[PDB]
Amino acid sequence: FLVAHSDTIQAILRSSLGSLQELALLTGIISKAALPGVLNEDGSMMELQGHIGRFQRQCLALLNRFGGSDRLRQLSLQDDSSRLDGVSKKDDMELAMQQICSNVMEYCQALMIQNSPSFQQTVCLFTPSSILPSWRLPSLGVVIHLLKQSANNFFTYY
Amino acid sequence: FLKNEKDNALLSAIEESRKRTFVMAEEYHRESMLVEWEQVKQRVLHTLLASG
Repeated sequence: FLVAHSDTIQAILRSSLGSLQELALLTGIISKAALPGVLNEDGSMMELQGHIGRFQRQCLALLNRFGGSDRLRQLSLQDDSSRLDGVSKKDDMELAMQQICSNVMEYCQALMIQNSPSFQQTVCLFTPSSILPSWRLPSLGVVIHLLKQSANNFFTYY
Repeated sequence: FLKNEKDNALLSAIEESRKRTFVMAEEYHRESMLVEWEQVKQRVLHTLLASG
């Protein structure tokens, strides 16, 4: 179902309390759904490996919108008239940052458990130093950026 | 007054409508999120401990 609407799902992730709540259920649905165990049970194995890599790229793009200096501008722009809506927007702003990432990171952890953190990655993991196309290769330094961002978002979430 | 009567009936109808809506939506999403968090916590903890 997430793939059958791949045009809309990728328009929401690339895009307010309502908007934040949409990002919540989407990522709450993604992480209980975006399981590569579903992939194997290659046209559909690459369609879904492209949707997963889009979720991961778009769930890291929310660490700089909510875990950065732009967290202050999203809270002050509602203080023109900060009703009980604006306070509820911020709770869903956070329930984005907390629930979207935990969900996605829990997915990452489950993936790791299933495959013993890529056991055969004895191949050098580190070097010794756009619309969805037909194919696109991912990056692995993305994991270190996710670590440096999650370790910096932990202290701000604490 | 017919106007008054009908208006009050409509108001009562709008009340029951918003009530159930809010109730169902809240409950459902609260459930889902909490379930997720609890599961995640427990699983992670146990796995880490066993791996240690």
